[PDB]
Amino acid sequence: GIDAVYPSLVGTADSKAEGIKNYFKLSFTLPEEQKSRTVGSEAPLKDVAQALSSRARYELFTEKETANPAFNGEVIKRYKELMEHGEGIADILRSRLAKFLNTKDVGKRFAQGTEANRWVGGKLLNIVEQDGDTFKYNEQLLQTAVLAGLQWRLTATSNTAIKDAKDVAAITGIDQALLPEGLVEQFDTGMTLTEAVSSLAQKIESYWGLSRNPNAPLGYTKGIPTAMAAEILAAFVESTDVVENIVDMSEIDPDNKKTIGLYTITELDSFDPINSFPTAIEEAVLVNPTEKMFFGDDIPPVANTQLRNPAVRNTPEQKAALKAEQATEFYVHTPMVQFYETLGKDRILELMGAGTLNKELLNDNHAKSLEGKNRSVEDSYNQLFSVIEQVRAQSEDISTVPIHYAYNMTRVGRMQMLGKYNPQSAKLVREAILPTKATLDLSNQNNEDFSAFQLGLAQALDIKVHTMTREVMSDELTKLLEGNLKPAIDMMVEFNTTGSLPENAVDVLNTALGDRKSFVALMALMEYSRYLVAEDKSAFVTPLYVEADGVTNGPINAMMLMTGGLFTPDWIRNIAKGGLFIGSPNKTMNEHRSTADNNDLYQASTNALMESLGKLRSNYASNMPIQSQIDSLLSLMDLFLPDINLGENGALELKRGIAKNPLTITIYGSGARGIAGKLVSSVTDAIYERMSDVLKARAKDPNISAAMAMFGKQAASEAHAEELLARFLKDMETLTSTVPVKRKGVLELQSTGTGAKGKINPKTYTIKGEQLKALQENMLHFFVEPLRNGITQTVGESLVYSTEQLQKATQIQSVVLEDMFKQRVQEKLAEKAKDPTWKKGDFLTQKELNDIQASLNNLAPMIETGSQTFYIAGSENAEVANQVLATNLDDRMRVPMSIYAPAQAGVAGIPFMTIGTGDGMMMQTLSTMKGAPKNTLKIFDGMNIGLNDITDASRKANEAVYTSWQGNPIKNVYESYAKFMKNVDFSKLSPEALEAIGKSALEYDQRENATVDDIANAASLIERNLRNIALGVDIRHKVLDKVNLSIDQMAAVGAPYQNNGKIDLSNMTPEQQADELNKLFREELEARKQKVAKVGREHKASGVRILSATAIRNLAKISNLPSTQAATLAEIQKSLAAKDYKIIYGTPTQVAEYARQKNVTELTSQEMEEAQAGNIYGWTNFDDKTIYLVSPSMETLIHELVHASTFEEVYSFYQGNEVSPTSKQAIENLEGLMEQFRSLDISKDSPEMREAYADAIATIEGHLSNGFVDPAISKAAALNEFMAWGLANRALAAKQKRTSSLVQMVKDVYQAIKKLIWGRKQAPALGEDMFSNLLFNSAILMRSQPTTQAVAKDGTLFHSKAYGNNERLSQLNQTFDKLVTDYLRTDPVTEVERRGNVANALMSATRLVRDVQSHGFNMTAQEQSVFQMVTAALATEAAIDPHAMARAQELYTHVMKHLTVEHFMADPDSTNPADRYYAQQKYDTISGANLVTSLLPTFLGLAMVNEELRSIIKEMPVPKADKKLGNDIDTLLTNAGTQVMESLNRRMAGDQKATNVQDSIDALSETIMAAALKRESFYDAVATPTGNFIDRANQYVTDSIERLSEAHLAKLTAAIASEKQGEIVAQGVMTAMNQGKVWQPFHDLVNDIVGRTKTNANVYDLIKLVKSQISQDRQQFREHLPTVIAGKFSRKL
Repeated sequence: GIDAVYPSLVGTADSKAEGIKNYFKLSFTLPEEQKSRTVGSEAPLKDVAQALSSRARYELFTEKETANPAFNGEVIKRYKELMEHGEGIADILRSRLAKFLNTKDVGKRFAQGTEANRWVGGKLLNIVEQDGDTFKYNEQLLQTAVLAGLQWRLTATSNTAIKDAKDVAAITGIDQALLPEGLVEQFDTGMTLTEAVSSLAQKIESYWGLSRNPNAPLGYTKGIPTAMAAEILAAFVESTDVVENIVDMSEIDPDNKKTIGLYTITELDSFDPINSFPTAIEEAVLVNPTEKMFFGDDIPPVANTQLRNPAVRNTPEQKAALKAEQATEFYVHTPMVQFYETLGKDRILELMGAGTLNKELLNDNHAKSLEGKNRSVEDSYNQLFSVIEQVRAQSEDISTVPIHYAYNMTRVGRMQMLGKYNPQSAKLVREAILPTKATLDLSNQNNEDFSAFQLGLAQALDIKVHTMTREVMSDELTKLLEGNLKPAIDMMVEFNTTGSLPENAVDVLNTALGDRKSFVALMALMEYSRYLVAEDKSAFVTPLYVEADGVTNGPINAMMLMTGGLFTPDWIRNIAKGGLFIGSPNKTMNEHRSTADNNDLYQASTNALMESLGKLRSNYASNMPIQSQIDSLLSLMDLFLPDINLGENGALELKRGIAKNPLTITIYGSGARGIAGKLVSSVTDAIYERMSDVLKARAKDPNISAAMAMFGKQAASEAHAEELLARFLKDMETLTSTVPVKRKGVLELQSTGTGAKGKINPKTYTIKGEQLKALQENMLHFFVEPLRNGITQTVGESLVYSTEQLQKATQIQSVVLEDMFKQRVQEKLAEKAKDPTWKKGDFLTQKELNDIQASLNNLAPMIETGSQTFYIAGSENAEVANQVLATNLDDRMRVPMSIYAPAQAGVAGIPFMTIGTGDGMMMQTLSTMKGAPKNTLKIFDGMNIGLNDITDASRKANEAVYTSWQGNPIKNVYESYAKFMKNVDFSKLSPEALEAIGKSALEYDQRENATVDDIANAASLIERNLRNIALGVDIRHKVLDKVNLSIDQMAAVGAPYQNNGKIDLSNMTPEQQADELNKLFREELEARKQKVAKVGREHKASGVRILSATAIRNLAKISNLPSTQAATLAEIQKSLAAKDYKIIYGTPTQVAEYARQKNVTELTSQEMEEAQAGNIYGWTNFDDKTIYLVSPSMETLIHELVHASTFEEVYSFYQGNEVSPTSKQAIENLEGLMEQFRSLDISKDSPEMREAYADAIATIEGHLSNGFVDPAISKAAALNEFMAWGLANRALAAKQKRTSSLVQMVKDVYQAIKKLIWGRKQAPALGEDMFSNLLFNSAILMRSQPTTQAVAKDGTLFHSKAYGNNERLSQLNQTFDKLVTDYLRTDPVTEVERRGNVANALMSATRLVRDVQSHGFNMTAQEQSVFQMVTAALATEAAIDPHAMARAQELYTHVMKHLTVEHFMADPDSTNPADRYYAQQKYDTISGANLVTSLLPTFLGLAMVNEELRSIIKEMPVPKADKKLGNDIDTLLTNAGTQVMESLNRRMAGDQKATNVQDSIDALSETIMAAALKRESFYDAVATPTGNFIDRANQYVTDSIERLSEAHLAKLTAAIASEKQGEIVAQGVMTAMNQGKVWQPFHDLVNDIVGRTKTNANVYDLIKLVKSQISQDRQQFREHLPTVIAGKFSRKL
């Protein structure tokens, strides 16, 4: 033991004594085995100096036969100098020891007997050796530590993996996803004080080779090395090896003030020989090294615990996936590493970054953000070539050395490589080290291997492969290769045969690639250039890959795991965007995006945002200053942030899987204030970047203006840029000098100082302080709140409910666990305080902490799912200890005490379950499934696949998605919450803890004066809610497994997976599929419930009975109601019988079956919670005047007659009709009460009354804040819901209640309805029963016309080969919507004659659009719609402002001087007279001869859409007057077009009613409506893969025949169309069919049709057979035959 080894330690070694004590030999034991080779060496420094003398000596020390060949002669010399450097710092520590022995007579006091070794900063004196008068370190304990410090210096940051997200939020107070760019990347440079010394203290303990004492105070087993590690950290920062930095984000944050210090270690020279082998000392002193690179057969072990979660043990299923990943082998790519080193590190930075950087040509705020951008690349560049240098030393061929990596399980159940820079995280290393390989036959360009080769190249160059067919993708790829990228490819071809690059290589690549610049784009060019120069193209070996990426993986996974209740048609359509197709076998994502829908979930959320903003803006028609504030915010965003779809799509940033999109951030529970800060930070970054362009433009020409140097590329003239500058300055001052505030449901503007003034000064421009705060306040109220409503509309309101309950349960559980852990360490400190041995400054033992942690097991802290384990509250906090661990000898650096204890989870509950169970289980299954794909790199939600296994590995990836979607996150969380309620005691919590749980369990009004019994009642109510959500999810997954599905979530190739369901759901509309799925949902509910327990005509096909008008007249007597109100029904009966009201009633099954047969949408109200109660309600169809009842009684039938009649008066009043004067006052009186209804205080009411009020408000406000529904319909619905609430709560409020404000409201509304029902005649006295407890329970159905913005925005992103797939037109159509379509009035359009002035311009412009296409300019359906819409926008503006087309006249006249007929002829010297005729036809239209005034707007519109005309125009010379701008004629024409529309945008955004332009806009909206519906008809008419009119028609008829009806010869015809002989196809097709015998199967079918041969088949069976043969011949002869002919050429013609 330690008594035997170095027994010359100072002090007494006894456990207890009265004299001085040495606690080192007590807190540390002696392991029996060997861990450090210097345990028995007095002088370890000379033990390694002799070890590193030569290769022969190095072999014997480590006890192995062979060493790493990289230990060559050069690195021996470099280690000798570094070893001497460690000796230089060894003597430095001696000097500080001598100073301590005499300064402040500490040694003299130590000589007296004072226990200074037990102090905060004296723990280092437990090891100091005795020399009598003087004292000194034990030499062995000192030398072994320096080697730990030296090895730490080289690999301090290399081994530091990616920091966890939870830790970053803890040290900042803001979620890492909402942090601005640059600061997040700054973590690689700086590490906090605790992190710097804890890492160094880990090495020191390991190098000593000792064992901790489990029964010793934590202030000695952990504080002794930490105190000495800080000493070694000193004299290292003294040599400037580490720098000191202070954070600024929290410093500049208007609210946060938590300053954080950072520590960054300086790098080393990239050419250092020591960089070729930096792990010589580590692998010599140690026995089993942990810092290693695995070559050949070296396989890493499997970790037994999670990452930074020692309490969680890896499950046996998890350990199988970790083993599989580390078995994959990697090889370097030789061509890339040779290309990288020729460019150099500096040229790489210029290409990838923003060019060369200098303080003169950069904004102050913009320049500092590039430091973190450039820091990552240089570190990654150095790391890659350090690894390669080690590989090259082991073999002559560097491309044949296998390399293995390490993996571990993170806190959310993902797999992450160990190391900061690796192929998983860094993208520079990704293209040099790959595990994929393939062999292809490229001798023919029509092969199938060439098609897969093209897919890899197209995806690398930023082409959306997962949205187009494989034929369309090849068309666009070839254009780039022979077009813009041609100069770059030619340069690359020269490099492959010369090894040299042009001087201006960086400039060439920037012009070629453009905005597609990425490290994978250079890979595509290298492989293509290698292909051209190869001679034998039949055995090409390439590492090119294609990644299978998920389509909105985040939101889609959450939508399938935390959704309950019945199915809805909205859910079916929205889930299709993720790749879940119902009733469509063998369907792929490419087919869906080409014929069904091209809008993803990210775009759908944005569309709903603009509808909510329009509704909010419309409510302030009487408050002009508020409206102008909204327009300023929108105008500023368009100038700098065209699209808000943020993400991890950068170029020089590491990949961590963090979600930074506004849609995903909101769902994960981020705060509203936090979101607004992130959006503001993006806008200001774009402003700062523009300030770095004016500085550069000034250098080239110091005479230009500020407007020219900023908005030059977007200006059509000199004066246009002046308008843009003035608009930008006006908007900026308004936002930063005014703030919106909320005053009882309305917004009021207030002044808070002054904003930015008139001075740019691009070098020193900054927005900060009070101006920054006013920016975020404007965005929070005007942008974030409308954004939340739009998200709830897409993902559904059922998922939002489940997220709130999950967050509340996880927050409450973590707060309790945090309080009891702190309450039990305070007891042990008090118990140990009386112990004489214990002394303040120590802490608990390791065993005591273990028992306290094990004492909370009855509260169920961990969640188990059967394959994964989660510990949300786990963290390495420091607030629990609230002490000081140790400090430096100069009392400068103080290290606090950190323990592994539970911590508050905040709002981390939601992202934990979505990622761990949705994506983690998906990607863990893929590794361990039967037949898993091999040789793939998987990052977090993608998987790189070699080109030889794409079609099969992409199908097993989709299969793993299906298995992942069978989990239940809510059920697993509930199982732990139920046990937590079983062993908790709320009366033993701290006063602050009870306050924290109150904020989650209770509302605002009931928060103050909260009783403990009130906290427990609400806390136990959440447990009931989770039980109902879990039950609903379980039934949903069981039902979905019984139908046929096709899953294409993770795919970019077109290989889906089938679930082999047996119930057919095809040939149905989305509303029909919901009815079928809801039937099975209720069937499963009935079976479980029974398990525990063990007058009118009738329809023929169902038990439903029908009651018509004039059939319930006698029912007045049957009810035997009082005679005073009996006469009322006699009047109600007459009214409803006048408009043909019929009543349908039956059992729930009978009434549901009737709807399916008659195609009726039902609105029955019942839930699983209501199923236990057992009450069903019907619905009313106001469109056709039909009432549907479920199991009616005498009371309910009477209640509905007086309810339907009442709603008719409400509908008529709000439709602009006239009503009785008595009814008009009653509705008006009710309307006024509703205004005060939503402003009451319910804090003094009964708990059961609060729930009723809460439900009413949520549904009422939804109708009022709805923008896509007709306001007349929405207004009536809101009032109808108000009456139902009052009648429902009359009984329970009239008794056992006080006279509260809400109670009086119930009594008033009841009387208000009484006057409305009875009219002007006398009503029954107050307090009398209405109709034996009258109630309103049936729902209403209402429909109306959709708005213009609804249909125009639907077809914006349509694209297809038969429809048109021009990308430039879609982007042009997007900017049109922002300027024109968004500002149209929300009311639905009408049809009036509209005689006026602008209406003449639109009629004239419509005729010219058609006339242009009939006189030489053919257009597709996509080009036609954009041509019509844009021209009508310029036509109405020119009819209001006569000088709008002044600039376009100058450009039109200049073009006419350099135009000739020969410009329109492909062959200038053709002989066919028809070729010249068509060219002359196009010339006349441009000259205006054919068109024969609104002629100018048509030309301006045509010059933007047509692609053939723009090619001719761009080659014309530029006038000398416009040479200053520096733009071609085509861009000058497109910039003039937006100027006209921008002027019109201001016209519609002002006071339309007073300007007398309201009628003119109503004419423009009609034209947009007409053109939107026309492109909705051409689309869906080509909705087939072939895009043919006939093919689509045949498919519709076939599916309509299978609905009513409720093989061999197909192979022979395939052989006829696949003949490759040449001598056989020359004999005709009659001979082949006669020789092919195919005439016999045809005879059998026709013989049945004619009747010669008898058969038992019906008509529908034979019709399905004849129509199946026709489609077979069309498929083979029109599609497959042309491919055979084209396959005989070795080229693409």
